[PDB]
Amino acid sequence: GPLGSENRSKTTSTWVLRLDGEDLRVVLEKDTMDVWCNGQKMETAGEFVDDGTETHFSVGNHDCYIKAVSSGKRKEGIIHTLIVDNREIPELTQ
Repeated sequence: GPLGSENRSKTTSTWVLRLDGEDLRVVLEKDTMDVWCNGQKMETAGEFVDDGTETHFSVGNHDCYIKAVSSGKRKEGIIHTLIVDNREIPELTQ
């Protein structure tokens, strides 16, 4: 319950998936493109490719990862897509 903001997630991504037997909430902060799950700074790979970023973070007995894709001239607009077990994950946006 932060004492600020209201409805602005342009620089922050979120994903809700049933993990660990409960509604696992994942968030991708633009600050360091890090992943936040169960109130615990996840550990990604931070591999920068020719175009886009492949965040590789381990989750218990599973292998999840955030598929990032840059669009525009260079870094105009970037979109992150969480994936768990080779399965796309819906973002809070829309």
